[PDB]
Amino acid sequence: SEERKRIDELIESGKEEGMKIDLIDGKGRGVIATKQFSRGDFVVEYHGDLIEITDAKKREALYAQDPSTGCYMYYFQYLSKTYCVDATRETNRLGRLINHSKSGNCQTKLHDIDGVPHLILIASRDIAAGEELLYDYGDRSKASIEAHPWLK
Amino acid sequence: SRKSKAELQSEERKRIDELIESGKEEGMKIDLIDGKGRGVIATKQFSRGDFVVEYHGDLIEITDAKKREALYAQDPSTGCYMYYFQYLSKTYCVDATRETNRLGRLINHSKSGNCQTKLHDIDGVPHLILIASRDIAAGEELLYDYGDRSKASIEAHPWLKH
Ligand SMILES: *C1=C(N2CCN(C)CC2)C(=O)c2ccccc2C1=O
Ligand SMILES: *C1=C(N2CCN(C)CC2)C(=O)c2ccccc2C1=O
Repeated sequence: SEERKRIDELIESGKEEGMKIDLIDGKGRGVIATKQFSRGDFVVEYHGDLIEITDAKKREALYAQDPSTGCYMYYFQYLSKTYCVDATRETNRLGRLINHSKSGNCQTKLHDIDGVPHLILIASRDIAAGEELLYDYGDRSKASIEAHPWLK
Repeated sequence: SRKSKAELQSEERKRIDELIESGKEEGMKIDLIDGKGRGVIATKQFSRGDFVVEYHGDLIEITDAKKREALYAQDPSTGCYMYYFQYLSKTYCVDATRETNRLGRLINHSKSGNCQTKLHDIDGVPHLILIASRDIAAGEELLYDYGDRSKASIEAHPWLKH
């Protein structure tokens, strides 16, 4: 990833330069690059509510009663404990809308600031403008399964 | 009308049987919709009570459905297309997670929609169908209330009750 100071400043400001929401055949919503990114560049935060697993379960019980909701819980482990970034609410933050690929052009990185973990996407290779932004949801999937033993 | 309630039902049942057998889904298209992604749009008129489309997929029982959910959770490209429902003494599920062509799975939720789910029996096999709850004009998004579907999923998933 690029310089830590710069990443911290982007995370704090929430500036989401260089991408747009689009509608994509066979998928629905996705995110399209509107600028070039170099390998290692910060692309965007997977931004939502950072919560612990107890609160995530309760939230999943609410979301299950609300048919408009999509699946936006991103589970992960930080310093032994399980956390979740809950991006279920419709906002203007774009990371939550980035779709899955095994050969995507972004990768998840856990980037902590003063003891608070953030899930961010970094460019895994150079990205041309016009490409759909995509990352491997494998780790996300695994963590979901780990957090719901009834699935497993 | 000279047609009794029972005559209407028999007539409508024949119409629906033939559309299930054929699988024809005329009068609609897959679309991309701002703020939603995929959905289905009416491209002809439908009158209140008309068959619109089947919610087509693999009919399975609850134990099987929960086994499939564990597999779908491993493949991140899967959407949420399990439709649970009660039929007589049992819960079933129409699994449309691996349907391609058949559009019923793609119809979106609303509380103010223009379709209604009905259970249609063909020789003891339950089929989930969508019928028009009012007249629908070409250009309109097809929409039904997922309430019953949502309540049945919760009943099948005790983990999601709390
Ligand atoms: C996606 C889910 N959702 C949220 C609720 N809405 C109605 C459908 C989409 C889940 O409910 C859920 C629960 C447990 C594990 C995984 C998921 C999803 O992937
Ligand atoms: C939607 C789900 N899916 C299938 C798996 N993919 C990866 C995400 C979307 C669920 O997994 C699920 C499980 C239990 C209850 C409800 C749901 C969904 O709504």
